[PDB]
Amino acid sequence: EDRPAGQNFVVAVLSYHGYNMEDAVIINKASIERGLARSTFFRTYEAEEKRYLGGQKDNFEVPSPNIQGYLGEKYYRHLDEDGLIFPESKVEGKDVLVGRTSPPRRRETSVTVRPSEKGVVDKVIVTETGDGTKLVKVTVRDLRIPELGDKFASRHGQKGVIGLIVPQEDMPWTESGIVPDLIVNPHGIPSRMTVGQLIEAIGGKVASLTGRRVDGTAFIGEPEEKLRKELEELGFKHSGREIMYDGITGRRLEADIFIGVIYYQRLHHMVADKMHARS
Amino acid sequence: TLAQRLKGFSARTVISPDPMISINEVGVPLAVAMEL
Amino acid sequence: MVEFKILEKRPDSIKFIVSGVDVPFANALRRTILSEVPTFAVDEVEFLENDSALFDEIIAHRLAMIPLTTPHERFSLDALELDDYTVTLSLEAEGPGMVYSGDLKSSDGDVKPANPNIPIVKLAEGQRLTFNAYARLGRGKDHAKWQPGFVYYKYLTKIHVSKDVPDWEELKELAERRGLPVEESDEEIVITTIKAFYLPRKFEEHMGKGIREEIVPGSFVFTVETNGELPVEEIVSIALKILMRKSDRFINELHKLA
Amino acid sequence: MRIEVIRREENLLEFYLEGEDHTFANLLTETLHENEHVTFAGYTIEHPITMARKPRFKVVTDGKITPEKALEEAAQKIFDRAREVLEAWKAAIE
Amino acid sequence: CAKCGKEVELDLATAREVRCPYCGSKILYKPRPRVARRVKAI
Amino acid sequence: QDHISGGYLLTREGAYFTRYEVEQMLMFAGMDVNELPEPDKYENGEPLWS
Amino acid sequence: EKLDIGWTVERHLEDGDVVLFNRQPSLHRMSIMAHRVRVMPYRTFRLNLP
Amino acid sequence: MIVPVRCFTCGKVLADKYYEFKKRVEAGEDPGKVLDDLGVERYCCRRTLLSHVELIDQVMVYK
Ligand SMILES: [Zn+2]
Repeated sequence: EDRPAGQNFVVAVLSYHGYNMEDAVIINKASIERGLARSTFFRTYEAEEKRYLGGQKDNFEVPSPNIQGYLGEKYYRHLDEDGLIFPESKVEGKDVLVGRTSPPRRRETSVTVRPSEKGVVDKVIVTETGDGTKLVKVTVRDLRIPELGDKFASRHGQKGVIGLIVPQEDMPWTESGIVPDLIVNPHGIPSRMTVGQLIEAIGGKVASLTGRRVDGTAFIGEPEEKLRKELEELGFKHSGREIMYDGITGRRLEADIFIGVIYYQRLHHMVADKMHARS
Repeated sequence: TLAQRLKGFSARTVISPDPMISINEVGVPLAVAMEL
Repeated sequence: MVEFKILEKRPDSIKFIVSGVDVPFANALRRTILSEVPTFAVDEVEFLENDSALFDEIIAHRLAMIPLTTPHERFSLDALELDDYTVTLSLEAEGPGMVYSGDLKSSDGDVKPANPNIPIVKLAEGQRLTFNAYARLGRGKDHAKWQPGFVYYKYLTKIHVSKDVPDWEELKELAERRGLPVEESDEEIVITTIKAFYLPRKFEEHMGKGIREEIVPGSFVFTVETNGELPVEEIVSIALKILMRKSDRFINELHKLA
Repeated sequence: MRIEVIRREENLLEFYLEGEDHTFANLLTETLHENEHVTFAGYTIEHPITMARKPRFKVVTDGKITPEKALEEAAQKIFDRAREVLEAWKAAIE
Repeated sequence: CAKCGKEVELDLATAREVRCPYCGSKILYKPRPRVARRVKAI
Repeated sequence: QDHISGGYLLTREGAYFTRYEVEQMLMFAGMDVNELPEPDKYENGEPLWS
Repeated sequence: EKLDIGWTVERHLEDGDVVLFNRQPSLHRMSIMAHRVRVMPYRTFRLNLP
Repeated sequence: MIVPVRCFTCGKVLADKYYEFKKRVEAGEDPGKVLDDLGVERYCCRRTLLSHVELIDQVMVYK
């Protein structure tokens, strides 16, 4: 509770547009654009000023535009006086983080940033090792917005991938004013047998209305029918469903739509690090 | 020795649905299209 | 037949009942209010230094979330091609102390944060923060940061609850307790849905017979609210203007086709 | 807002409406349904992903009016209605 | 050109070793450059 | 999954789609101009599409 | 410039190009099928649902 | 991490009602009524303030 990992998404259950089928999941564009489910990636590269036994040494200096392993161009554009980047300088592709220079037996071997990675420098520490050799650790952060393909999953083994990011405008709204954050296909419930997720939706609705956090501890939590019987006196259909209006055309759907607040967790499976191609 | 000698363009990513494209069509991210 | 009936006027918000239209038009209205009606918001920020507890991107996004006053008497908010007029909201502060939105300096007294009490970032000792955020006109459809506010509407319906239904009095009491118009006669009670009216499961078994719902054709209850960027009435006005201008543009395109 | 003519036939017009979304498209279609002479009037977006978003309109009449004129009629209806609504609107805050 | 654990910067170069000659600390920190930095606020 | 559920709802005894629905949504497929859409089986309750 | 006929360009993927779609494990042959590239933004492969 | 400035679903101002919310509940006053006394209509916008964690009061004490 002091260090959580996820957010309460007000989820609606229906297949819209047919982009949430086969475990797929549809996401409110606006919510994303306002913060919801955003996260930052972190990766620290290191560079140890190795001292070869032969007497030679590395020395982190801006690789002089010469020969031997030289990358050429302004791949070293970001480097400073010492050949180390300064914070908040956009990193990308094979950009040089620290300019190395290893002697014969002089090459480059300068540590460059990973392929399908980019972003901005955050901290550039510098210190020594037990060997007494100057060590440089540079960490790079990468802003990561929940884009198409990222993995999302509730605490009920209900894993899914963002199938389409639909504008809040096209997003359907409940007479009470609620707009779904994540829309899960109704075909991923009766097949599996996960009642706890539905109960959790209702519990999150009650929790949102009442103000109580609700106890869902195993064996000793409110029997579902009590949260169902309380939810109404709070002012909502017992059934977890409400009246929803189609944001596209406009007539309200001739049915009730189960809307709840279930706690979704963003997994570390970001499409940004999955996609790659071979030339 | 001898008896011990003879002895001893693509891409990958996540998938998303699309009932708005032809059944034989495939959605390829334009970045992947610019590499391949 | 077009007719309005303003139910309530609250601080930068309003609830009303439009009648004499239909589903299509009301949606044109709402969708336009959300994604078309432009406001001022931070597009990009030029940081000079950030020794605060937050990353540049997070702070920048938050700045983009701060509602900026959009003068409707100064700029064409109904235009299809908005003005690229840039406002510089700058700030140079140092910890300790918390930075609010009201600490921001503006290059235009007409364009400032609508709410000066929004927490931005906490600054500790030796933590400086200097930047010059650039704000422009933008629409909700491109990014939700530019959204003027929110609109939700429903069918204006009447709920007929026959007195043959056991304990109908409770329904009446609920309706009056929640502020819904109740009409009583020698038969049933009629409840006007200016807001959602969730019948008890106790009464869900009478759903049909004694209890029935009728929609009032053309009559929708809307709720519009902003953030302080624009007057709440002005938003609706601008939306309608957008409608007119879009249709006009369309006909203009029609004439140059044939 | 550009009109990309897809195909023309006698009392038939199919075209893309560049720069438009569900808002104007839908409104225009449902407005087009009032003209009794308009045999067909529909749209769909066979492209929900790219930045395009543009729709695809198809309007077919019975000969007693060209599709173009019917479109002008629809947009005119929209204009007049929005103006009337606006007038009532301002004439309410009282 | 530097800093460490809870105080002030240091000068540039080196020859023997690297510890902050103001804290006795061993770790150095490269402060963010005070120049212009445009962060596109999406 | 939805293809199955959708096929059921579309081919139900009580399946009556108002003009708004039929006309606007057939654009998800194609095929009309003349002797395809014709002619509205039910005008009993109201002019509608089975 | 004067490319003349007979050269060879390595152009980016166009809408319609022949492409093999594969998902492991490859049980039956139906695991590798030829598709038609339809270039789209974002960063995932789109597969029609059937 | 300091109240998500504004809201997510309901995307209106909400940060500006953080302190008084917390402080009002920090006396025994039930949050579900405190919220009502403030601009907290729908629950979607209410959730963003209900289930927040303000982790920042840990992170600053660093760098
Ligand atoms: Zn909300």
